[PDB]
Amino acid sequence: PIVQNLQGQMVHQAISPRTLNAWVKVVEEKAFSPEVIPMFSALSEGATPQDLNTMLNTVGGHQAAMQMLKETINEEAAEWDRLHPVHAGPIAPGQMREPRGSDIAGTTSTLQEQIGWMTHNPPIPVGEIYKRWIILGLNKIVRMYSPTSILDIRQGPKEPFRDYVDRFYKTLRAEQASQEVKNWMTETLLVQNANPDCKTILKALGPGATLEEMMTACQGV
Amino acid sequence: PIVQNLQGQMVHQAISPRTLNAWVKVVEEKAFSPEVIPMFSALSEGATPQDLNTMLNTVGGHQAAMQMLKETINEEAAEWDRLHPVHAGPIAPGQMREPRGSDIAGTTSTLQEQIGWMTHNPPIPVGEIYKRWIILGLNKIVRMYSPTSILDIRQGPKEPFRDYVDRFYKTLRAEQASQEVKNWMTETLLVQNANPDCKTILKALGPGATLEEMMTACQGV
Amino acid sequence: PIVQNLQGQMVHQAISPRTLNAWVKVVEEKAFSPEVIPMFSALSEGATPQDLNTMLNTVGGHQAAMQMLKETINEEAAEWDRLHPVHAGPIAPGQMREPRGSDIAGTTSTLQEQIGWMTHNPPIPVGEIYKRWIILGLNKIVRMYSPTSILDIRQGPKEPFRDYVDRFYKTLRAEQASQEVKNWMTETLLVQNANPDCKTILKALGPGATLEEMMTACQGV
Repeated sequence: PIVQNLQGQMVHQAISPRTLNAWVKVVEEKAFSPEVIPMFSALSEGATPQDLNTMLNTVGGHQAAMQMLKETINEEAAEWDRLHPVHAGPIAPGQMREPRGSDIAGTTSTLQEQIGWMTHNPPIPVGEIYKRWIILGLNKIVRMYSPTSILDIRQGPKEPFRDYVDRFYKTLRAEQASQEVKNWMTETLLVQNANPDCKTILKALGPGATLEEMMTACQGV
Repeated sequence: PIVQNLQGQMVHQAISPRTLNAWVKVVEEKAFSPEVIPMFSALSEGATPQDLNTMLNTVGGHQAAMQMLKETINEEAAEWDRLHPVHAGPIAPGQMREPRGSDIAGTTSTLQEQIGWMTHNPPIPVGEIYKRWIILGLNKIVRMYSPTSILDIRQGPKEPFRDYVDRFYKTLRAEQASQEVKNWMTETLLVQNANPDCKTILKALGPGATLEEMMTACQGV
Repeated sequence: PIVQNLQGQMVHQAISPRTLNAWVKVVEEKAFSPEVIPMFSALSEGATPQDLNTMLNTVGGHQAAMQMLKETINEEAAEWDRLHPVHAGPIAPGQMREPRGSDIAGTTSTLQEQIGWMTHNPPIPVGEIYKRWIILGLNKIVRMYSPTSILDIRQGPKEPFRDYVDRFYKTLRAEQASQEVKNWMTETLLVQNANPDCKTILKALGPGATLEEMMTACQGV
């Protein structure tokens, strides 16, 4: 990564083995779970493209997903090149070259080049552009690797509501829809797939009800 | 978090992976248990809102609770906005803007903004405001996720008193009532749900008795 | 390794025991698996030839492979000497000597000599030359130590496609062919060795189909 030194300049320092291993261990343990994305984001703080390929290349397993991601990274990169055309005429001696999708992916650029772009004034955030592609591609994966739809979430005849509400906001946690739609899902689908005995109870709370009151309301059921 | 550097200034430094993992592991192991709250509090020392969303977003599992908390955080935030109205006229060039509920929740503010408020003179403790909302919402959860009432705590016919007294101050540990009420519960309910053989014993100690003397008094029973 | 000090110079520092042990543990656990190569590459960041012989010499087990590698390192070294002849006349007092294959392999050079070449201006990347030989020799090993050909990958009569597609991009992950050939393998061999029931399904998707749609298409089968 590129970090600030004591002297007050930005210099490159290598990433740590127990950081590396922590990246490995996350993937081992939580596979495609959503917590992987904030986790990634923290461990990618101040990271280079080069370090990001290192992290992706060091994965073992889940090769269908790893290929889907690659292909997303190239699509997003192809899109970078499309949206940002190359600039007019020859490159100035006094200046350094604009990046392409493949420089952002780290492929066509060298480390010193990656440090030039980020440390220079204005700086360009080629990490953050790759980061969105990774996060976007992470959404693709998460959405695919979900095994059950939100409509299929229902309360058992003997299942406590509580255990059901947990299941609901876990699956709701894997839905990516607008907040307004997710509000609609909350007031609607939760009660609808609730069991008759609690359903009866919840109808008596009326509208305007909040989760602690619903959760304490269906406790004996 | 925002920490003090050697030079004698407050600067931001990132939180550590084995700190992150320790947060994860606590949640894995002790779920909704009360020890989670002091634990949280220690690991949240000098933490930003941004770091607090990171910690909440990196949870896996217990999604009913995670949703209840979210909704508590927004309620407490809505309440911040209600209680503290926006201020008179345009924002001064010489000054920085007052926070809203969503800046406290970290949502509408940037990191540099979160560092402005905390490092500036006077400083404003937006961490500690979110912290109370988290702790308050933690009480809501703890109280809900308790599975047994204090009145339901009783001593077996063959159960040592000792094992019963442990159960009592564990459940008493999940009651949040005034101290005076909890004193009333101590002298009253403990003896009342104690078994006849020990109950008999405890009646002979009279009033004024302390726990070592009760605990040594019902030992052979 | 040779690392940059705080003062702003490149100085040698020793490699760490839990780095050493992490190298050991990788080899213990993942043997000849491809993830070993990025892993190696990260842990070899800023490393000397001397440190690279240390890492190779500290292996236990897999001695047939260790000998194959040695012999690859010497072949690649023999090739270095062939391609780069020694230079004209005596060595200048003002200059330091050009390396041979054996200096790159660390054998004929001393540490201070390895630091002279790398720290000097222009610097020569004798690590990166040995690194390619190691990676090249790693490909030789990986390809040999593969136990099954890509043509032998087929879908069971009761095996979910999904479990088969995972097997395919794992074996495809051990093929080293041009991308165009690997594209040809993707569209061709995958469907061809797919079972009749899913094969039927996949024929109905037509061409132009992508992996999420194939993977959701053969789910009930």
